[PDB]
This record gives sequence, C-alpha cells and structure tokens, in this order.
Amino acid sequence: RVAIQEEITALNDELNRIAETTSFGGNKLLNGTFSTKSFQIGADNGEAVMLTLK
Amino acid sequence: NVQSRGLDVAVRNANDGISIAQTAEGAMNETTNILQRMRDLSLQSANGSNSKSE
Repeated sequence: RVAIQEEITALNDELNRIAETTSFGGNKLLNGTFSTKSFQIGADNGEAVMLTLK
Repeated sequence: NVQSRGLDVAVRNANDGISIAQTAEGAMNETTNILQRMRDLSLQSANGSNSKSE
C-alpha cells in the first residue's frame, strides 16, 4: 500500500505541475489566475464572449 | 468690359477656393486612414488573449 502511495503522490504532484505550468505565451491558464477573460468577436465594440478557465 | 474682367477674376477665386478645399480634403484622407488603423488596433487589444505586454 505504501508502494502504491508512492505513485499516487508522484502523479498528484504531476497534476499540480500541469495546473501551474500550462500557459499560452506565459499566460497561465489552469492554475485559476486566468479567471474570466472576454474575447472580442465582432466588428463593433461591446460584442465579446466570456471564457472561464477554472 | 468691367463685368467680363471681374468674371475672369471670379473664376480664378472659385478655383483657389477649390484648391484649398481639395488640399484640406486630401489631408483628411490620411486622418481617416490613421483613425481606421487605430480602430483595428483597439479591437485587437480588447481581446482577453493578450496579457499586459502586448
């Protein structure tokens, strides 16, 4: 059970590494600092869609 | 004779006013082109993909 726990902890640290390091040109996505960002899709101002990354 | 000479000056003055109105419009042609570029940049900058750097 301890031997299995070793790979559980290695994989759990793997999830936290994915969350903290995944980025789009340095803009971290999966660690929760992205929050909600609005993407302007339209020829006039005020037409944007809210993307939420958790 | 006085009206004919005066009318010749009148065409000269009408042409000069056309010259000033033409030059002013030509300059405002580039003012429109610059403002349109500023509008494209603003729309590009309103996206949430950009971080502060861009």
